[PDB]
Amino acid sequence: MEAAHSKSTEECLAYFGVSETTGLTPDQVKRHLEKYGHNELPAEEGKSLWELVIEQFEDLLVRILLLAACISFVLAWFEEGEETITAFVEPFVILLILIANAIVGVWQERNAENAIEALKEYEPEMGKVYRADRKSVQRIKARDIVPGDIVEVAVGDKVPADIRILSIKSTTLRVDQSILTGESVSVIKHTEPVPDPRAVNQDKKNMLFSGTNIAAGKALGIVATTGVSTEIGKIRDQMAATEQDKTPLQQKLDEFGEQLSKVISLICVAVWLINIGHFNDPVHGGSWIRGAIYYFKIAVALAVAAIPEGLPAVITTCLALGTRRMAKKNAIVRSLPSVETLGCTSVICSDKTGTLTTNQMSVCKMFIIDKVDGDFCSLNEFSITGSTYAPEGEVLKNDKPIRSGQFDGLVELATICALCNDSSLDFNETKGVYEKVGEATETALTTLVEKMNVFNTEVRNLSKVERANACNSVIRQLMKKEFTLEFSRDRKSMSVYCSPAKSSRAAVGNKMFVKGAPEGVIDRCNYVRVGTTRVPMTGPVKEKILSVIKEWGTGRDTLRCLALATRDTPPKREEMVLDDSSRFMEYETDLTFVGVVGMLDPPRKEVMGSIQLCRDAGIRVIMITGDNKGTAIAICRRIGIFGENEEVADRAYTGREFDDLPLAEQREACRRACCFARVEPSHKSKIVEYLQSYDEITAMTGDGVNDAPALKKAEIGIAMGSGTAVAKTASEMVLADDNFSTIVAAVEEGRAIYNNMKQFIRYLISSNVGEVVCIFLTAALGLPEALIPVQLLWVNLVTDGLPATALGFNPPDLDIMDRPPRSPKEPLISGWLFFRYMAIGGYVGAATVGAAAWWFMYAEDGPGVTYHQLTHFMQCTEDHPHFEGLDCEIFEAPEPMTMALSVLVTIEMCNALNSLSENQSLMRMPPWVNIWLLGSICLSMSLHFLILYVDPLPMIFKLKALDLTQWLMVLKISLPVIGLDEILKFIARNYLEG
Ligand SMILES: C/C=C(/C)C(=O)O[C@H]1C(C)=C2[C@H]([C@@H]1OC(=O)CCCCCCC)[C@@](C)(OC(C)=O)C[C@H](OC(=O)CCC)[C@@]1(O)[C@H]2OC(=O)[C@@]1(C)O
Ligand SMILES: Nc1ncnc2c1ncn2[C@@H]1O[C@H](COP(=O)(O)OP(=O)(O)CP(=O)(O)O)[C@@H](O)[C@H]1O
Ligand SMILES: [K+]
Ligand SMILES: [Mg+2]
Repeated sequence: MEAAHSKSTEECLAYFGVSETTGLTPDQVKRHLEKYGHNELPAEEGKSLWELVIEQFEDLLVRILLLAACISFVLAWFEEGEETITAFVEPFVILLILIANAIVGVWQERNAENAIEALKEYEPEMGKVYRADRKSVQRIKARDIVPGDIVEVAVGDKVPADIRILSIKSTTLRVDQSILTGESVSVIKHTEPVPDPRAVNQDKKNMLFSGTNIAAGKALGIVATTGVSTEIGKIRDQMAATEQDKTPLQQKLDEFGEQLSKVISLICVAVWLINIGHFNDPVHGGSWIRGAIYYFKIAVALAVAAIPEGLPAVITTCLALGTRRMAKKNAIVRSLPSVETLGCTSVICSDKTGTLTTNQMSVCKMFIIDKVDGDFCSLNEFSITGSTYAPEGEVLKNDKPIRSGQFDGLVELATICALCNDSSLDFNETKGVYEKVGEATETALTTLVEKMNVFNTEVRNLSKVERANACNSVIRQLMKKEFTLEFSRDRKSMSVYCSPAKSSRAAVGNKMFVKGAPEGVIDRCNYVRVGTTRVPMTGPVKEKILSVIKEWGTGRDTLRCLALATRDTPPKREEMVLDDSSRFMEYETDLTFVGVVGMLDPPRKEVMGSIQLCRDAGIRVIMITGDNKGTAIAICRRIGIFGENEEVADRAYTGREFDDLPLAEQREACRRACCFARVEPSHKSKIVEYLQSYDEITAMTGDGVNDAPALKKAEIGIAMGSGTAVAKTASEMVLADDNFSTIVAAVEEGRAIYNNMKQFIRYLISSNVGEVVCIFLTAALGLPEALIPVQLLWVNLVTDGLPATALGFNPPDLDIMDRPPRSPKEPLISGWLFFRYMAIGGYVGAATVGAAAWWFMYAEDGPGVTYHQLTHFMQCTEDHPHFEGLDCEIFEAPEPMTMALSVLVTIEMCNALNSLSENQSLMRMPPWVNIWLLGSICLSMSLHFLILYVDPLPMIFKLKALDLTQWLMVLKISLPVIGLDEILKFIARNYLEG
């Protein structure tokens, strides 16, 4: 039953045809189970090991790697019978890289939480029902509860389904339903229908929601909806159905592997076409097995050279270390890759209470009526010092302190505040700080009354624990609180009914004290209190009352205002029905205005500045709050979002205003808007999607289970540290200090991280560019493998990997936050910079093979056909005559390979330095800015020297230490890469566009 809140007790009973005193019949339970199913959220979306390791291998680069291991593995079964048992080292290493990969992908799963699952925490195991088999109640599995069931609940129970309350057995019934929203004050529940069929949940005063807790009471009810059709159920489905896009980096990396795969193919075709003369070779002889070996051993060298195998491990290290840096600055990032999307944030929607403000309220101004005389009006305005909940502070009239007792309106205004109050105080001794007992806005009142000793109580010597509620107690001794009328949003007020507690204080009989939103209660006033006396309410006084309330609320004071009033002649107790808020507004009429109180919920110290950072950074900030639109605009002005005298007819909106727009004007409103007041939780998701439709990158704050779908929908979901468990698991980020300024600090760090990450990505990819040219020449010129795949593996995982990591620690730019947000559709390498890495990879591929060629041809340690005929080395074991009067196994020598490899390793340290900056010279930007990177270069060189010298390792790498004269050539060959980039950099700034 969808609309159970809008129906009568009887109607719901009749809908399912069940009797409240008997329950459902076994047959009716059979039938209701097959119609509505069991009372549970769907089982989790199943994944497994066999399905998890395959996911690791449905990447494309890793697929190609896997194939490259196979060929290598067959190759390690045909090279020679005994040339090298290190034939087997190649394929077994590639597998490790895949396995290591596979392993990590799954210990990142055995740890990751699910928000759909975090909901289940709010499903209770058991429930209680009455049914027709038994007179008495039976405890059963909440799983087996059905719509139409008669259910019982009491203190401490978790609510099993969504239930229409039938009868409240106890004298009252309060419910904790903060699991939905966040605010923990329990709320009164009633039995009568709620007329509006499109009522929001806060107004469903007669419903109990699955997942909430009973704070006080015992109630019988009938089950309206179960499982996925509850309110927490309707959120599970919004959360399941919402699909998160990939981060723009994953998006780019995916596009990389897609193009890399087609490139490799072009190169194979090319290699084949250049060796199409091989078809003109004679048929008898040669060695097909040695041709096929060669076009295969070059085929795998082509794969491990193309792919930046170290890259995912480097990205993940930067993120993980950035993450821990960010936790130092109060931001707890949940998934590593969202650090990239965070820094891209173009729009921020933050809640106001608690995040833009301290949620620590106290009363600042207050006024009573001093005199009424026709049109002539005089208010009596006051100010109050002290910003905390502590009773330290004083009242002033035009800046001189006053003794509040000599104002009679003041003693009355005091007692309303103390009596019309469900909250209080208790002094904490471990912190030495006064904290609040209930609601913050009421606690401000209970604090205000402690500052105006209306009865001038000698309190100048009291113990602090007993100083907590001293002035309030004397006002509790005066009137017994017979009962109270709870706050509801139709009438936006609350009240209490009181009787005097003595026999000498027992004057004037019974009274109602009233507080609420000023429009509503002032419209219900026909009298005005001037001191002890009383006078009929008029125009001139109502003017000069709403006048001051508009000033206090829409002024640079930005104050939250309550009107306070008494009903001097309340109805007789027997003529009030207390079980039905429908009548509570009518009970609270014919009032006497006593005064108005104005409190502040202050901005946080750091918020002012973070918003200017956002302007500097091209980030739109959007406030979301509960204040009336008028004071909402005013707080925006005070925190910098708006200018003081800047027109905002079209950049603020209430929910009521937002809905009354056709869907067209709604999308457009979200492009301009910077303020939303009094929203319905559904409006957060709408706002996101509209923002998304402009390719915005949106950060959204949220607190409770009913904020989860918008949290999961925004590009960056932001939860509060003090928020629910569920909202934390639905968010990409958690604020340990609930503070907005933390968000802005996270955007800053996430921009500083990507600009570093930007460079080591560029760095590693370029090396792979260079490697592939080395390989291509090898195959196109007809050269003995200048670089074996096993070596390349070392270079990409270890030798290159260390500078790349140091590069995540580049000093941040001074102007990180003075630039607009980065377009996600921005390529890493493009236009001119593409032409530049095309030239540098061009270099490297030539220098590497030329180091092998040099050692073969023009060098001292090996004769080699200067006539270039070395080329035909595969036909040396037979064609000794044809300009080859020398040896043959020399073309598998380690020495010319280490020449190549050393030239590669040395070249890559140089390129890491050129990579400290995209376009700035090293004469403008020294290498010793990144000290951690100077340091790591020294490390890899050692490891080069390690695998060149330590007896087990050179045979493994087909390597061989080279002497002083061979290092000098290695430097000669490699050192010029610095000079090459310094020139292309010179072009970038001085002659193209920039
Ligand atoms: C990595 C290994 C190299 C060999 C390669 O294939 O990369 C190409 C390709 C993948 C693109 C290119 C490379 O294109 C070439 O170098 C032309 C082919 C040369 C023929 C070889 C025989 C002489 C990148 C590498 O070239 C430069 C010059 O660096 C830059 C960039 O890559 C990036 O943006 C990296 C993504 C973070 C991409 O153009 C990229 O594809 C596009 O989708 C981008 C946007 O990705
Ligand atoms: N304890 C109380 N007794 C009577 N009226 C109260 C009250 N607390 C708040 N109000 C009044 O109720 C009006 C409606 O505000 P509501 O109380 O529903 O929201 P809220 O202040 O908790 C919103 P938010 O989501 O921003 O924190 C306010 O304008 C205020 O004048
Ligand atoms: K999200
Ligand atoms: Mg409130």
